[PDB]
Amino acid sequence: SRGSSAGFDRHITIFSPEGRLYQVEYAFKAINQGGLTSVAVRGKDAVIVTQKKVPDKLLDSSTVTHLFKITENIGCVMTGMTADSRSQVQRARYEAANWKYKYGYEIPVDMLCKRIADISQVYTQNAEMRPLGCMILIGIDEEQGPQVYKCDPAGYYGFKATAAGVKQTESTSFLEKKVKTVETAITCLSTVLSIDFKPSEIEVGVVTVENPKFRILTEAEIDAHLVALAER
Amino acid sequence: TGYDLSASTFSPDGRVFQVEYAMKAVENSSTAIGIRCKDGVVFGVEKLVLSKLYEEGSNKRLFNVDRHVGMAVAGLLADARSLADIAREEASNFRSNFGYNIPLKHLADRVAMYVHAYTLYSAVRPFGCSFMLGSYSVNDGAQLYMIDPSGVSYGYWGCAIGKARQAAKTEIEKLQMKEMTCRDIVKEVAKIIYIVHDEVKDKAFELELSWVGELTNGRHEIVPKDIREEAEKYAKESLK
Amino acid sequence: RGYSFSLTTFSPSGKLVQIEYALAAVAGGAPSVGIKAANGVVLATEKKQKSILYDERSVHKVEPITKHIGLVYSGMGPDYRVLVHRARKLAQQYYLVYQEPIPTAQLVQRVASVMQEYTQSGGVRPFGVSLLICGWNEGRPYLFQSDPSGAYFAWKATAMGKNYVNGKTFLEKRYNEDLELEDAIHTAILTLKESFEGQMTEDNIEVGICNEAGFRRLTPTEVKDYLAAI
Amino acid sequence: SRRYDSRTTIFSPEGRLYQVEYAMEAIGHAGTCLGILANDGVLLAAERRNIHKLLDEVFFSEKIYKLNEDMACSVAGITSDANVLTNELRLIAQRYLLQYQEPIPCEQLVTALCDIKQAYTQFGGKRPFGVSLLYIGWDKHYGFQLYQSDPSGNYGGWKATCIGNNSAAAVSMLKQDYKEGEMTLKSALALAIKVLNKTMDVSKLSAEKVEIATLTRENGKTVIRVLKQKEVEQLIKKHEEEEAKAE
Amino acid sequence: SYDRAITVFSPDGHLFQVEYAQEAVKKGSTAVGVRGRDIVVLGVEKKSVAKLQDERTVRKIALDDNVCMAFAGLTADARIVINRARVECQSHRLTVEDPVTVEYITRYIASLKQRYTQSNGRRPFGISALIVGFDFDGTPRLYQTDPSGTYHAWKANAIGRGAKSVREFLEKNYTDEAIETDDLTIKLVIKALLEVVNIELAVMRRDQSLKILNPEEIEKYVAEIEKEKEE
Amino acid sequence: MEYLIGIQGPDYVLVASDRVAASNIVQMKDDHDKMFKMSEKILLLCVGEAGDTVQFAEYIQKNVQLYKMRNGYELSPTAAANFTRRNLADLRSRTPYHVNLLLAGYDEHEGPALYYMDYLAALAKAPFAAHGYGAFLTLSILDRYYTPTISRERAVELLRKCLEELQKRFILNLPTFSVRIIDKNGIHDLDNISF
Amino acid sequence: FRNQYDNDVTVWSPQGRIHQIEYAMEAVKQGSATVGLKSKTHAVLVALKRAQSELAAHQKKILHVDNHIGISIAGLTADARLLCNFMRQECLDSRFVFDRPLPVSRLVSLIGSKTQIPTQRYGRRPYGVGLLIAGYDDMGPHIFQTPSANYFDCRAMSIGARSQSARTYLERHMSEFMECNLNELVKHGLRALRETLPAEQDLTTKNVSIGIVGKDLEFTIYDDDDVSPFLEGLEER
Amino acid sequence: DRGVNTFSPEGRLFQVEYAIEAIKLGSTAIGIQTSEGVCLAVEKRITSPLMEPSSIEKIVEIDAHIGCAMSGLIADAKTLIDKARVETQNHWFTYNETMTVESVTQAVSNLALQFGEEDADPGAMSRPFGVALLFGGVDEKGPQLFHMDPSGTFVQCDARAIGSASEGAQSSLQEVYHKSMTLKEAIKSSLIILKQVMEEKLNATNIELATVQPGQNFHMFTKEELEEVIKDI
Repeated sequence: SRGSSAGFDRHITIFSPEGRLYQVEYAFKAINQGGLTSVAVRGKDAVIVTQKKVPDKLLDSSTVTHLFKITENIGCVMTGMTADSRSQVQRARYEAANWKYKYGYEIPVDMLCKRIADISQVYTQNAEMRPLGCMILIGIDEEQGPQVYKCDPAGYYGFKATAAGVKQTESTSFLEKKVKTVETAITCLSTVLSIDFKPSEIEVGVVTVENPKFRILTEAEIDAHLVALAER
Repeated sequence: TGYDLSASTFSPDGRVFQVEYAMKAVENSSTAIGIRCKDGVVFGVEKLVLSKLYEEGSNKRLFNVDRHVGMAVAGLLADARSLADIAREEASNFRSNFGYNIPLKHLADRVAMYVHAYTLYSAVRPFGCSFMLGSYSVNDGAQLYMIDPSGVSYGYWGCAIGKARQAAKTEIEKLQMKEMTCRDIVKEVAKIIYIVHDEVKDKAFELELSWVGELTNGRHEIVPKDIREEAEKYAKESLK
Repeated sequence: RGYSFSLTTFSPSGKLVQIEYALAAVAGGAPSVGIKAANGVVLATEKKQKSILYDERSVHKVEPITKHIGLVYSGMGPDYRVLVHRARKLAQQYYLVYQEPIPTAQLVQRVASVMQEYTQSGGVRPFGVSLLICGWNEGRPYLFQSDPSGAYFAWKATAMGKNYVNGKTFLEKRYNEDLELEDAIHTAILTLKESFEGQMTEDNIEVGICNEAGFRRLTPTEVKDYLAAI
Repeated sequence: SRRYDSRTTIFSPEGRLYQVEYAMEAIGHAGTCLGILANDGVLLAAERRNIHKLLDEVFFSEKIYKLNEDMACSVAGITSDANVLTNELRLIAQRYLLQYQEPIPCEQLVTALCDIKQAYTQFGGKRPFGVSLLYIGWDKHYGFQLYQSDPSGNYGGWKATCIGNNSAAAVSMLKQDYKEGEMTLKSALALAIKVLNKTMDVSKLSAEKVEIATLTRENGKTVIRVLKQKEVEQLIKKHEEEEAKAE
Repeated sequence: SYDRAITVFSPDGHLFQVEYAQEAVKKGSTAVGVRGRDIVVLGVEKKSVAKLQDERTVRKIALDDNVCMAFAGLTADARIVINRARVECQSHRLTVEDPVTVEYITRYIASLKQRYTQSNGRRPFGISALIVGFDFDGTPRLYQTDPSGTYHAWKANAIGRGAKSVREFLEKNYTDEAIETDDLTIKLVIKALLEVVNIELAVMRRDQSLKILNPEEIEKYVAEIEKEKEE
Repeated sequence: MEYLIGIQGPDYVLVASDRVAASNIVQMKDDHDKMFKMSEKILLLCVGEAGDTVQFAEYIQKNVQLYKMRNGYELSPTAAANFTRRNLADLRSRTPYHVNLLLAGYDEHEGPALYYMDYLAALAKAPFAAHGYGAFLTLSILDRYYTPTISRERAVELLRKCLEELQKRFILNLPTFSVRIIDKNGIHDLDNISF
Repeated sequence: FRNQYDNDVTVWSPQGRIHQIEYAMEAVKQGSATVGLKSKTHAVLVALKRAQSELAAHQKKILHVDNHIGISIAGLTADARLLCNFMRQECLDSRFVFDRPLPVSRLVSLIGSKTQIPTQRYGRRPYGVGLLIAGYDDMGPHIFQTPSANYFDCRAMSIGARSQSARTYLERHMSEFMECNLNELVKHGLRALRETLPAEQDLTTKNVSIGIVGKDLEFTIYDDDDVSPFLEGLEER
Repeated sequence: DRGVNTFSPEGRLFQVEYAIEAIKLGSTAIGIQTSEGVCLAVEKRITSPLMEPSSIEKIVEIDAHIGCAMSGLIADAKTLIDKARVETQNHWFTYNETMTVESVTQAVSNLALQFGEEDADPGAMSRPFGVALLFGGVDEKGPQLFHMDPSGTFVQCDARAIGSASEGAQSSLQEVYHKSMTLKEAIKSSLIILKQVMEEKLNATNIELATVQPGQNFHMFTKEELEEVIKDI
């Protein structure tokens, strides 16, 4: 034990002699193979921010995005493999519009992340498919204000401040040290990477109590907050 | 290795090897480039003919997937005809339901999901082909989208797919595509195809070219014969 | 679509070795303790939660099924939420058929069959949870325990998860039948204290009770009140 | 998909079905359960596997399952497989009582369940059920009966037999002492605890370690009852007495 | 569903599961039926006698009013095949307004054993069959089927464990002098099974609606042949 | 319209049926047997809409014979009558069977049993029963003279009075009548009553 | 290896190849060779016939598909007969709906669509057959070649075992074929197949089959007696 | 393990080759085409005198004008001959004439390579039919002989040997054959070559033979009719 394996328990989602699921453990490494980091935090009025990697310069930067609009009031940031990320965004859009059509009101944030987690659980049980290696959710609740939710490939999921990707643990430790609104996010992202980014390098989305719509900021607005940081 | 017999199995370091082996199968096949410009999209494909017994028109790598959308492919071409028929059915269903021509962003993200749907299951294999989509309309401008067999789709100013992708991408990067007319873009496209060509291995090839833009009022058409032949002439005299 | 063959197969000594691996997956989970008192049932569990950033009101481990039936688990979280959704679906099909709150033995006899099907169906692994199901009907409290095999027992006091054997010995010591519900909570917190490893709060345990009044989770103020003198 | 296929439903190099034999070896560790056919009834005598702890004892039986008004059964093997099959047996017996408006003959239920257990050993690619079931029941055709079933789908009629732990040694004791056509209920209850006193190696016999249930006919109605705590308590001391008089 | 191929060809023309199905035949109980000209007498061996047994439920020997049969191998497969044959026989009685011939149900059982040697995900049956019966014209019949699905008619035979030696015995002993009467046919049956073996026996006479023995008679026959095989 | 009559005695049941098959002004069979043998102790009398009768009767008959093959013993008349009732009741379906039925049976333990059944499959056990428009003319005589302890000669005499009432008053030509009796010795065929 | 990548069509080998697809082309590289070619007016097929035993007569290597299309086989014969019934059904559905025979260029793309689908799904095998398809429609005569689901438009083409010499002969003489008449056209293909034979065997009335379709001549298989004028001829080897 | 649809590096399906290996264990069949009809002879290979020889049938009636020989695993030829008979009776039902033998052999050889484990209409075939057949009959084209194998590849014949002793009997059938041979002479030489290859001793009890004529129907020989030609030995 602690490193035992019998047969095909390294090739499909069956139990090890210890009680671990190895493919679901290996699915977290696919998030780090993406080579990215995102930061999300909420205040009393929630924000997500992630890097933009643009290496080729043949890319149309209007189409490279890791911030997605789920419905009018809920947005999300993905992290990991790109096609699986677009798959779970399609699935979250379909479950949110399905909830609205069945039940007559806009879907809660926690009832979206519980639904995506109950979808993602099925691939860690049936043997014939692989788990999707890729999501942080933000939206304004009613009796709770801003919400931050994080689902993972194992199917778990609620947060005040979090991070995902390659610098998950260090930015998590930084936010743990600090918490004991956008400026906290952009300092947390700039600290662990030590890049001190350009406005073409990060994208920020805000959801507010004044504007409950998910809103994706323009370049000059992120440049204004970067230069507000730059004078400290 | 034991971890690469199935697309439904992660390796211990977090890689899916059947997809990353299919992206080696893409860069076995010949060069296809596409350049988006100010007012339209131009496609260019190095079409090998393996034996001169073969008629003209065999093994076309430029497909029409809607009347305003074209497509250029690379890789195992038998899969590429299947993805051409998926894109044709998807654009047909969008015209039938919603009453107008399908936006290229939505078409790329339907066909990217159909490509991605095979990189999850042990009961299928991932497609062995990458492909591009180009379109033009008065309301949307010109757009160029590229899909690799992992399912990943982005919008491009200029792209090169196939076995000579990097030497072609550095050469497309040298150009000012953003401000030129398409009749001035075909000459570069034809330049770069003959530049990156391997002449000592896998001889006897043909040039295949098509554009979509304002000069064809959004209809996707092949390049006419004299324009293609004078592009071949300009590129051969540039080749020395 | 799905495979059609089993992955849970008989070893030469006659053991379904996948079930005996899933029970080790249960044994590594968060500790959970349920005691049947004289006037009701207590359920209490350790929340294995640190890195304070976690908003503790977003997830509940003690999740009710009907107005007097609840659950708790030890093992894998998302399988437990699968069983909560299936158990609520079965209890409401019972309420559609008979117009009655489901007897607590009947919810166990249906949820245990649902856990059984995955040790024999095609291409699925067994569940990784052992449940504790409490219920009050016919003026009498019930406590059950289900397994990943699908076998189920009836207990008066039991423990599951990490250090469950010493938890069972500690519940062997303190238990007598006449114990009231508040004394059952007071023994349950002392039982979870045995392997908590550091400074229990109102945020890192979750206690639910069932009585004549129904099933309810205790608010953090009430569990913080009970942690006084504990 | 062919790397992972376990092939539970194929033959051996010798013509054996290994999962059926491994199921039988799983039964070989199960609880000792015997049943004795007498003149005026049948009993079942078992080992309780809820070997005591803080257990609750909420049901009237652990391993005895009423199947209809006229039959009962015991199980031994996996508990969870046994719950599924004894859920199935009730549906079979009530489909018959639905269709013909008379209670089912005792052999039809056993051959139906052995058809179901035989089907999973041949095709479908599942694992087979690892349970033995002892079958008691009364009907108007042959009266009090007994059966024994296995995972392979076999069945036979018996007047005394035993399954579970140390089953062959228990039937070895059962051969020498059975009085064919002369056994009453009282002598059978004496005889069953006589064997169970010598097949149980753990914690020499106490109040529980057993369920004992008799099937009798009373005023034209079939009565199946499990003996309560006082009556089992008496039968066992009150007959270590008979073992003390043996010198 | 489950649709792998279980029975596949080996490198030299041997359906492995058909060989192993005949292995499952080879460890079953040995059975004989011997045809006289106005009777057919069946003899099957017992397994593990167990004097606590209720003999009524362990009988190995009526598909219709006119036809019974013998088997060897896995007992549940045999009971399955009998329950297939009985419903086919009564459907035949439904459609033709005549009782069955023995060839119709023997061909049906012979094809039933082959269809499960070629279907997806089904293993072969592990049983052989010897079938008896009486036709409308009074012609007595004994056939054989085996797990490959090949079927033949026979005068007397044996299937199962040690069936080769019992077939050697019946080849030498099958004379008109051995089967004049019903009694000497029954004698010959117990003589042929007593080479290895305690046996069950039943008799089927013309329009007589099969009657089973009565081991008191069998004990007389086995003592009468046993003292002869001692002297 | 076809005629049925059955009388249940102390240890016997006496049934009779008309022996006519008609086709819209003419009769096409004058030796028509409406009694189908189910087993050794049970007959089912079958009349009604043509085609439905024989198909339903033979479908029940092969399942009764099949039960005897699977089990080695016969259905009780209660079990076979409830089986026939269940199969006729499963009516609201795409296959309605407009059949009118009498079942007569003898059991070892319960004795003689007679069951009445209409096309609704309403099952009613009766000491005597009859179908057809001819039933309306002879259930009155059966109410007049039947006692529970009628011996079988008074039963054939009362049956002869009933069939003479069919001859005198009933408008359809019903000249020849087949009769059978069931008791502990199996089925017995009796002599045809003719006019 | 060799061994765990040759067992499924749905496994990419790490060079970017599929070994079960390339092994299916060995089934067309072993078969009895066949030669196809066309003029501006005619399309002709020339095929060796495999008769199994000298008393067994000759395997049909040219199959009727409609009045206007015939095909040739090289490899797994029953897969080609499956594909013949497919093409029969497609031309009949086009006649039943649109009342004109389906164009050959669309029909061979439908075959390329049909053979592609088992080359991707688990548990299936590629069709182990290569075809030469000879047809006549509005666009004139056609010679096509189809295992790996590709399909080729050809001026003159030869598939099968030892076919490289026949392809070199057709590369030598394809510049004549457009203006040859019907008689010379089949003679070139007879010499092209005669390149493929061993040195001792000759083209006889029994082991060479011919199919011919033209502007007003419906498709016909030329066998034992019908091959004799086209055999004579002939420039000796 | 590997699939039933796995290509070898030679381009042959493994199961298709191994069914041809199961051909070479069967009872050897001899069928010869003449202008007066076709004669077919198969050896019964009686294994025990307790066996009834008449109940073994390895030459079958297909219709009033078509015979058929078989070799190998006769239980496969059960479903093949029954589908052949259903096809001939459907042709009589539909077209009110006799079905020609070529279309019959094409219909039967379609059932070869209708096998596989993924398309799987409910419980159809999982392995190739390991039986090779000889179809002899008469139609409007006259007397004909066809040959079929587990590859589903069907072809015309003038005479053919299938099975375990197929090899030398094919060369001997090359020896005796000429197109002007009569039916009775073909019966004679077919029993000559069968008696050359039989391990057992030939009489009317261990062979079957039948003829089909343009004049008369398919006629299975009785024991005395077998004995009459067998007296010539």
